[PDB]
Amino acid sequence: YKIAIVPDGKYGARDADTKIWNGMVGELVYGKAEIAIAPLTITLVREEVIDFSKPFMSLGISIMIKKPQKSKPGVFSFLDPLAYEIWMCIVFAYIGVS
Amino acid sequence: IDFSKPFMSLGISIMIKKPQKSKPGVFSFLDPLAYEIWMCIVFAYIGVS
Amino acid sequence: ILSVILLFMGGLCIAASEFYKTRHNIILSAGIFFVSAGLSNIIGIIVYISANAG
Amino acid sequence: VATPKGSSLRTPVNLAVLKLSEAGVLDKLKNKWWYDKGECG
Amino acid sequence: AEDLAKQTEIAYGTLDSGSTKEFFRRSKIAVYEKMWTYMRSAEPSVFTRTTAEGVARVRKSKGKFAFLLESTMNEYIEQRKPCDTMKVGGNLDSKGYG
Ligand SMILES: NS(=O)(=O)c1cccc2c1c([N+](=O)[O-])cc1[nH]c(=O)c(=O)[nH]c12
Repeated sequence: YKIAIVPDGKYGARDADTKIWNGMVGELVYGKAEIAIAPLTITLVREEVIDFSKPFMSLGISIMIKKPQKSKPGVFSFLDPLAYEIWMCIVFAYIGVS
Repeated sequence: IDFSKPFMSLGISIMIKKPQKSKPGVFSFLDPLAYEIWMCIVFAYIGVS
Repeated sequence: ILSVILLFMGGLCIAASEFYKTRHNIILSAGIFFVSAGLSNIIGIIVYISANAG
Repeated sequence: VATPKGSSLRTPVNLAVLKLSEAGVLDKLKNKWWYDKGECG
Repeated sequence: AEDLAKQTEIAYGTLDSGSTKEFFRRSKIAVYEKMWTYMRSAEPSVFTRTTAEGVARVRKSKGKFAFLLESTMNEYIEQRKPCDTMKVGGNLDSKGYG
C-alpha cells in the first residue's frame, strides 16, 4: 500500500446540490483510492455507495466535563457553620455580658 | 455466511452481588474523625497538660 | 528542624547546670526548651500531614 | 443478523439495520425490554 | 445525560456541523428531546465550531461547559495534558468505524 492523505480533509459528506461526494468517500466512489483506513463512521447514506468492513472500534456519544479535584478546605474552615457577623457579634455580646 | 452490520455492541463484563450495606465494626465509633485527628488529639492533650 | 535545634539547646542547658550549680535558672531554661521543642514538633506533624494531603 | 451467502436479502437487511440505528429504534427497543419491563427500579 | 437535562447550571453544547447535533435534533427520546429544545434557542450559543474550541471552552469555563463528543476523542483528550478533562456516564449511542 501507499498512504496518501485526503487533500480535502473531510471525512465524507454529500453536498446535496451537485451530489458530488467530497472527502474519503468521494476518493473511493470516483476511482481514486482502493482502501480507506480512517475513522470513517458507518452510516446508511455512505453504505449506498461503498461497502464498509466490520467495525474495528465501537464508540458513541459521551459527555466530557472539566476534571474536578480536592477543595483544599481552608485553614480556618471550622467557622463556616456560622456567618462572619454572628462570630463578630458573639465577641461583642461576650464583652458586654461580662 | 454474511453477517450484517451489528445491531448492538456488547462485551465481557463483571457481575457481582450488590453491596448489601456493611456489617459494623468493634471500634467503629472512631469513624467520623480520621486516624490523624485522633492521633493529634492525644498529642495536644499531652502538650496542654 | 526547630525542634531538633531546641532539644539540642536543652541538652546544653542541662549540661551547663552540671558545672554551675549556683545558677538555678539554667534548669528552668532546659525545661522550657524541651517543652517548646515538643510544641514545635506538633506543628511539624500537622503541617506535614496537612500539606501532604493537598 | 446473518443471511445465507449469496442471498439477495443481504444488502436490504444491512440498510434496514443501519437505518434503525440512526433513527433510534434499536436503542428504544433495548430500553423497552431491559428497563421498562424491569423489576428493580 | 438525564442529570444534565434537569440541571441548568452547567451548560452543554455539541458541534454545529456533524452527527452529534443531528442525533439530538431527530431524537424521539424525552431525556434527549428536552435537551435539543434548550440547546437550540439557548444563548450564548453553546454550539462550538472546532473540536479544539470545544475542549478549550470546557477547560476555560471552570466546570460550567460540558462537551458532547465521540468516546474515542474524549478518551484521547482525557489522556493528553493539561489533563483537566474526564469522561463521565456512558455512550448515548452506538456507532462504529469501518
Ligand atoms: N474529531 S471529532 O471532533 O470527534 C469529530 C467531530 C465531528 C465529526 C466527526 C468527528 C470524527 N472524529 O472524532 O474522528 C470523525 C468523524 N467521522 C465521520 O465519518 C464524520 O462524518 N464525522 C466525524
